[PDB]
Amino acid sequence: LYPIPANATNVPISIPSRNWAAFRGWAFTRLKTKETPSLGSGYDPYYTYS
Amino acid sequence: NSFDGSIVSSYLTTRMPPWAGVRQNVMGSSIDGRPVLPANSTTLTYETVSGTPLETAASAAASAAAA
Amino acid sequence: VDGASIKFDSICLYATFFPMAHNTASTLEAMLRNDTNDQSFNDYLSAANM
Amino acid sequence: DIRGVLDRGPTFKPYSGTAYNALAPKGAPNPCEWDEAATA
Repeated sequence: LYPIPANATNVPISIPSRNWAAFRGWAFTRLKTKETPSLGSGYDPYYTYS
Repeated sequence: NSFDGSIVSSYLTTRMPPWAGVRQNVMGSSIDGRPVLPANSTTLTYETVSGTPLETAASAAASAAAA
Repeated sequence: VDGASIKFDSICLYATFFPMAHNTASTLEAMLRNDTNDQSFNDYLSAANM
Repeated sequence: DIRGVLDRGPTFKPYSGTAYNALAPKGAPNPCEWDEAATA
């Protein structure tokens, strides 16, 4: 996931060097930040959207 | 500023380069106490050697010329 | 008479050395220390002013 | 490498002509007042 600030218009990214054996293509989509909960932690008190 | 609730530092930061006048822009000071303008000031583009003390007034030279 | 005066403050000598490889530098030194490979010079004006 | 201070004295003047009121006529006096004894 990559953050896109408000009113923005370019987002650049990078992956540092790796090996890319058996890669099979990208796939992307854009989500609204307040609608994506913070998985990975036990419980996100900032996920105020249902 | 309508309370921008974005992560205060999301972009990648780069290690501070170790030399003079790049750590932060604050009103500096000379070795003997003269004020120094900030690093990003316009007036620091060129160099000001500003050697103030001229040679002592050569009134002795004028008297020697008269004599 | 017009009192235009000068005042030396400091003086430092500067010099620049070609970063010669040490083997080649030593060989060159051994060459120029030879009796026959001395260095000569002549003043461009060459003269005896009177 | 030499550094120091050099003073050229009063007589150094790299510009030809003047610096002030260069356009003004060379005979034109500035607005002045003076005394002048006279009895009538």
